[PDB]
Amino acid sequence: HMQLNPESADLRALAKHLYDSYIKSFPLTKAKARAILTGKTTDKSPFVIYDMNSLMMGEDKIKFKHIKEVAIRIFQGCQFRSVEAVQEITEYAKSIPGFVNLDLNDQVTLLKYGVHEIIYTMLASLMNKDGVLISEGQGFMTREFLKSLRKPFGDFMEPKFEFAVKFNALELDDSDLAIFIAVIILSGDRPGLLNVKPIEDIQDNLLQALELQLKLNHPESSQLFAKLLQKMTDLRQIVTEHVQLLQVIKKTE
Amino acid sequence: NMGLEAIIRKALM
Ligand SMILES: *c1cc(F)c(C(=O)NCc2ccccc2OC)cc1C(=O)Nc1ccc(C2COC2)cc1F
Repeated sequence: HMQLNPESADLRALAKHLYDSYIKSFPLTKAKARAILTGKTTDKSPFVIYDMNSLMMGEDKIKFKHIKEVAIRIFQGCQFRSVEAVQEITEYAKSIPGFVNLDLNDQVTLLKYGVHEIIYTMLASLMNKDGVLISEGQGFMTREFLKSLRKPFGDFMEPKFEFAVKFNALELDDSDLAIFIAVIILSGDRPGLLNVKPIEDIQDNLLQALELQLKLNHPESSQLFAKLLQKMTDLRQIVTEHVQLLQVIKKTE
Repeated sequence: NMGLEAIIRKALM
């Protein structure tokens, strides 16, 4: 028996606060990314990297913010963008009500253990079965071109694609993702937190806001809320595997 | 990890 009452309006106001902050912190939204991927935009058509020749041509014709071997140059562009993403996600976290009022050490811990889960959530927005938008939508690198990179680089992005194809089938929008990402950041189970209860209290309010968002926005998926908590569980495992690949790479390359 | 913490503290300040 859902009612539009003061409590529900406050949850819609929190949802709008997070959406507006998400738009401010993250230049390329899912709406704009999907417009590019489906050829439904007036913006510049991305240059497609689908083989070694189009990569060499792309390095010139795509304008990257960053300044030997192909696989390593690609991994380094990936590393640079990931640094920029940590800054954007941090800027977003500072807008979540209650976050900057937590103990700084806890804010740092929440971001340290949360940013990779948010990175692969937000990468799904930029992905389809064919490939991924790069350079803020100026380029598109294919999934199979990435898989063709020599070991250990060929298997670096493939689990993120596998996750994305299933995640994107839920058809979440930016209003949904803004709350989803805030729920992930305010996880009271991160290792080494000092003060868990104030994190859980914020997360409880974000979970209420998410549940209401998904009921209003997704009339034909009654258990989408449960499905998204399932994905947050899956992202844990994905990031475990990702940090294992990073160790191999940092060590051996 | 030390790198990641350093960037987060920088972005937070
Ligand atoms: C590509 C390569 C890579 F090495 C990482 C990574 O996890 N590096 C570890 C790391 C070390 C020091 C500081 C910070 C670190 O990680 C954050 C990540 C990636 C990668 O996923 N890059 C990347 C590309 C595109 C995007 C889009 C913006 O929203 C999705 C994000 C992103 F992180």
